Amino acid sequence: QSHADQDAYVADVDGILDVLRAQVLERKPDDIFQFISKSALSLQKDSCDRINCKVKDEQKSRALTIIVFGASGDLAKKKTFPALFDLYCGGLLPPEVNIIGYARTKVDDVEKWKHETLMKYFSNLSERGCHAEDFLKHISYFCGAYDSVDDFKRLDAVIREKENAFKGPEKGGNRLFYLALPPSVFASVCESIHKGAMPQEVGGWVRVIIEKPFGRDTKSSAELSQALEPFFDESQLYRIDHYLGKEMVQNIITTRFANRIFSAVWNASNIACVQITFKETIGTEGRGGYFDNIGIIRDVMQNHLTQILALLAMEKPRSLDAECIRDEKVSVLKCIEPITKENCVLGQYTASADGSIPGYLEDVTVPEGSTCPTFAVMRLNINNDRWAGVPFILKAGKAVEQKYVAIRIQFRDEVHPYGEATQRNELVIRAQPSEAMYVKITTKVPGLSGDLRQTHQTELDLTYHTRYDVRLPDAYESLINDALLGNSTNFVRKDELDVAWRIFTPLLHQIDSGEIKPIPYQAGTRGPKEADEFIANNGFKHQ
Amino acid sequence: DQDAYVADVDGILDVLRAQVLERKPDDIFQFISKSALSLQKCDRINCKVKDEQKSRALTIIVFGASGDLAKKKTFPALFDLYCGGLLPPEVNIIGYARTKVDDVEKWKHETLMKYFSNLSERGCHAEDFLKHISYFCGAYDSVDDFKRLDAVIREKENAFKGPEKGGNRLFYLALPPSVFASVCESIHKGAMPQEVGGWVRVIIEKPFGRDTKSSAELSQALEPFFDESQLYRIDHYLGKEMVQNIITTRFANRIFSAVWNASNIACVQITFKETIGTEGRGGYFDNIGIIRDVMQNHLTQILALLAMEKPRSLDAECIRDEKVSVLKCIEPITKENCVLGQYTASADGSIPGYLEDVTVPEGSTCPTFAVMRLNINNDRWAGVPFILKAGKAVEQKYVAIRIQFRDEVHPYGEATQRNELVIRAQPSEAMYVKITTKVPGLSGDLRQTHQTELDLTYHTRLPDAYESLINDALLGNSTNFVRKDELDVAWRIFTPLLHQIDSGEIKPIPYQAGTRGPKEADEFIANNGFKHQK
Ligand SMILES: NC(=O)C1=CN([C@@H]2O[C@H](COP(=O)(O)OP(=O)(O)OC[C@H]3O[C@@H](n4cnc5c(N)ncnc54)[C@H](OP(=O)(O)O)[C@@H]3O)[C@@H](O)[C@H]2O)C=CC1
Ligand SMILES: NC(=O)C1=CN([C@@H]2O[C@H](COP(=O)(O)OP(=O)(O)OC[C@H]3O[C@@H](n4cnc5c(N)ncnc54)[C@H](OP(=O)(O)O)[C@@H]3O)[C@@H](O)[C@H]2O)C=CC1
Repeated sequence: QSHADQDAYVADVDGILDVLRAQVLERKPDDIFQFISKSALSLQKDSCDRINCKVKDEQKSRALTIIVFGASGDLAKKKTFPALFDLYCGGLLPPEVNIIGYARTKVDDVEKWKHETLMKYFSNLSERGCHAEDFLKHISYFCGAYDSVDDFKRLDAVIREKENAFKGPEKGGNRLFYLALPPSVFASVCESIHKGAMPQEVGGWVRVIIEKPFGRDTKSSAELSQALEPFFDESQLYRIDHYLGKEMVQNIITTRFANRIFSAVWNASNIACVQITFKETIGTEGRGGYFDNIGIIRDVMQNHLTQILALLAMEKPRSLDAECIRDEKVSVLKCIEPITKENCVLGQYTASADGSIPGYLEDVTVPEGSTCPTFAVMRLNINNDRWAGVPFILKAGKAVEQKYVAIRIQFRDEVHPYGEATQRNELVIRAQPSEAMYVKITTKVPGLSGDLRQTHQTELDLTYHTRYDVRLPDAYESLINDALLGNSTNFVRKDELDVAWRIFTPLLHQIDSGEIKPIPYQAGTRGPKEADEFIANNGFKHQ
Repeated sequence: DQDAYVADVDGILDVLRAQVLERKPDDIFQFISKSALSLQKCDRINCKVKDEQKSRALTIIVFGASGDLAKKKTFPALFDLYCGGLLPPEVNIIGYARTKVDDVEKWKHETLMKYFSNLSERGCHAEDFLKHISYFCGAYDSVDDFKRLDAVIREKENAFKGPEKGGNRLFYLALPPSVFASVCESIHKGAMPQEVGGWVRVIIEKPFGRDTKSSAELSQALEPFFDESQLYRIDHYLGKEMVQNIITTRFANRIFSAVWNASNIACVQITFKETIGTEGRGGYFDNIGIIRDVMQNHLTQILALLAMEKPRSLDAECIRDEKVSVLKCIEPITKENCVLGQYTASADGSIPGYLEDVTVPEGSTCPTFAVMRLNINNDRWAGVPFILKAGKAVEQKYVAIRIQFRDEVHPYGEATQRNELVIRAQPSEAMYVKITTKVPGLSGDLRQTHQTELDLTYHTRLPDAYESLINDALLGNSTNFVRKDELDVAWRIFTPLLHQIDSGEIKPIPYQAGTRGPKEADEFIANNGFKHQK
């Protein structure tokens, strides 16, 4: 009747206006009026319904609740809720999923917060704003304290009522808690969950996503792990690295272990050198003061590059189960001696030669005289049968010459019989600026003018090319999906974390003691010349 | 014009369909694109030869020039080299045969030019090329005729416009091997190169005997006249592209070098298939059989190059040394390791059966098909089955090497399978690996995999293999030619089996033309280490 049609009309109007507002607040048009008109007309011309529910029957047989602590904050609004929106649109959340933002910040108008704050960071609202309103019906806000027994009793009563209204076979409910909070709050809120908001005894798992930093050295990290272990075990904690995507991990694991050709050469008999590189053209972008207490090694090397190394270098796991892979990550990291300062070259970037990038020290939030490294190259030695003597080079840098993340394996040259008509084979696994995996090999030159000794180097693509170029879901979103699926492969385990800090902490101590000081390099160059000399001195050979 | 436009279109799309359906890429769209750009693809001759190739006179003497091979293949191959600028500009070509030719210019124009490839391009060059051709009517066994031939060659060598004296002489025996010893003795006594300078090389045609004893007698008959730097025993089918794929892809690369062994390889198959039968010419195939025709010679050379140890250098004779060394490790083939076939009429009668040929003796048991297992008993290959397969009148024209690597059962189990390396020569050149890869997308956990083909080279269905070998002889590169010692070892691998066959101990199983062959051959292959993909 009139009631149904008029609520539908206001709902459609509000849905359009919410998309317009979100496009205006993101695009920051100087002329709001002009912008709202072009957008409205383009939305008209664009039929958006795409949500094929693709979860397995395990996922939709029990209630699911996702609780985002710190929901008021920068990561929650800009990354976590939009990643949940993407999973929602990809059909990867249960149709009855309940999402609760939990934070201390008072919110007098929860719908406004959902439509004006959260929705602003939902990507691709031109073709998906239709789904945005549906998604937001799954989101509620609990204003509460992280350290209140009573608030967590009240939250539990809210969760239980939704769980008990579930229409599905099993009882209880699964609970995913996301700590979008400073680490200084983790121990208190984990205590609160454990006291007051664990899953109903009648059924359901609990998982807790822990955000970085996980300490800043062996002692501080172990203290945080020790603070959380009376509340959650290692099947429950998920220590997340946003940068480690499913695609690169599967390139590393499957291409080697599924195949005789690559399994057989993944060892010191065949490999001369391994480099893992994380390069950015951006600097610290006005947040230099926050970076100054972290440095490039804690920022991306002790965590992100070291996990890549463990997956690259691990022995064959007993099975493809996640904890069998994490077992081998731990085993291989224990074969690594702590990095010494003679095996490290540090840099600190100065203004780019064209003036477009100011120097690190020119940031007014950076303490005068700071020796914080924005660049590091270092050698790690893996002392076991498979890798003894193989240099493993980790390199990371801000404000260098290109944005680029890759693994580069150089194989030992076949000197005979081709001599100067061949060179080291290479295997490259790239994540940025785009995914690629390929080998560089020596092949014949076609045609009669080419005798046997005339060759060239070619790049053999190792990747499967599908019929259609299908959407790339980002690394972060695949990891939240992994946590929902109960797959801990790409998350750092408690023992794994401790071994990794013990590889890096002596070096970090020496840096903080002043024992090694960064070399200036202009923003936009490769970094210090001493770093490329170091790489050349540690087994790498130019093409 | 429009019905022809439609004709052109439909033709392009026919080729693309055949191309796409042979490669079967999952990315149909981009394969179609690049193969279309590829299909998009006269003129005077630029010389491509080295300065040393044109430093001396060159005479090419084709014995048996009256014959089927000479007119249909040898002279047209020389024509193709001439048009490609691979023959030195002043080359002289002399046909020598017993047949009286009262009128040489007409023999060249009505007989020889008929079989030249009329690529419409080359056509402008035929009368030019014919000016390089003369004819000597003589006996193969006459010393005096070869002295007379020598005087004619000298007159042509002395016309050379170049400082170097003398002349290089390439003699081509397009004759039955029963005449080879006669010709070689006559050259030795009558027409060796001038003493002031020049080499002599002699291309010898197959069959190189028919067993160890007869082959050794032929080699013994020729060795008083020419040594192994002068004799070129040619195999028309062994193209330079396949050989370079075999040698360079392995030995220049750590990745392939390290897995080219029994620790990593489960099975090796070398296969030569044709859809044609013996084509009414079965009478002279009948005393040869498929094993002598293409397996003891062509497939075994491929095998030697695949299986050899690393040569001391890439020099021709270091490679031939290693071909000899690995052939010496091969056990003589047993009758239990050989399945024979003989083709009957196709199911639709389109192809008549082998015995329906009137030139085939009734009740012939000649094999048109054989699959066999060879054992290479050395450190690199012990335990690795090497399967050779050749067949007439089977289901497709196809020539390839297929290497299957040992499966990695752990940890992927049923989500992986054997890797493969394929090196294909027919119907077109290709070289690719098959490995297990991840499947892109969030839908695919670690166990969701795909068997992915990775093309190193892939060409669609340019001097051919034969011309490239004639060029190799002119360049003095013996790599792809079977050496005297190599030849003897190859016959010793095959001769016990061939003798058993000639005494009836195994007999061919019939298979209809157009089928794969006898079902027992595929049973044998499956029983000897080969596994089906997917
Ligand atoms: N792009 C990013 O921002 C990245 C962040 N991380 C990590 O994710 C987590 C969240 O990061 P981010 O959102 O930027 O951090 P914020 O500084 O924005 O804190 C997030 C929320 O937590 C609450 N908060 C802040 N300080 C305290 C405190 N002492 N006690 C209790 N609550 C506090 C606040 O919510 P309220 O006051 O309403 O309770 C705040 O809005 C951090 O651990 C961060 O290191 C790592 C990956 C990327
Ligand atoms: N497509 C083909 O024909 C293939 C054949 N071969 C081999 O090439 C060589 C030539 O092949 P093909 O042309 O078919 O053979 P032919 O039997 O047709 O011999 C070619 C010429 O040699 C002469 N000839 C034949 N028999 C004798 C004989 N007893 N004594 C002296 N001369 C003889 C004849 O010329 P004349 O009487 O004028 O002296 C004949 O025209 C053979 O060794 C063959 O095995 C291998 C590759 C392919």
